[PDB]
Amino acid sequence: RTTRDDLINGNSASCADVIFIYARGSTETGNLGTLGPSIASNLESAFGKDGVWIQGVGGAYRATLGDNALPRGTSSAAIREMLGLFQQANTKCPDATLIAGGYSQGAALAAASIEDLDSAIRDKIAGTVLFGYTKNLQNRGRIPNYPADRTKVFCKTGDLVCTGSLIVAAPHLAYGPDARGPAPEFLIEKVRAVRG
Repeated sequence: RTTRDDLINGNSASCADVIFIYARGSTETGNLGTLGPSIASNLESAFGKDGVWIQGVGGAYRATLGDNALPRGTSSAAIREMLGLFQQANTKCPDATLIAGGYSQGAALAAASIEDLDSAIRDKIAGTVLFGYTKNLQNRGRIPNYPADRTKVFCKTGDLVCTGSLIVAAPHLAYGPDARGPAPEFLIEKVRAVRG
């Protein structure tokens, strides 16, 4: 369940209405890690199995710990990868509503990729949930070039990565309940507002 390739294995002849691209934290298994699956199970509950594609950022995204120390908090390979999946969503299913998310390094990944994204594709991302956002201070609680009103950052008090650190403290491991309730609920609200 920690590997999902709904978009990649998806085709333009049979598109989902919603596409969720998600980035995992450093060293997490699969393309979804610990938080991806709970988010994805809840979405499928809202829109139906056939109503939503779940797509982890795999491939060139190795989610290496040293990569947090790079300028934008992740590698360029990883950014090119995530951008490509956004692109692949846009072409494969141009009527799809997009949603996005990341944890730790993958929060850095999502934010870097969404900044870089063509404004036309970025406009289709209805919401983005970030957990233990490692560039939360550096980007002032926001994703550059993306609306605060489509962004939800979960950054617990005493999660040091939210205040410009790379030190992992216990509050950084406690996003479990957020990925099971608040996070997907925000995503679901945003999609339904956009789509009607």
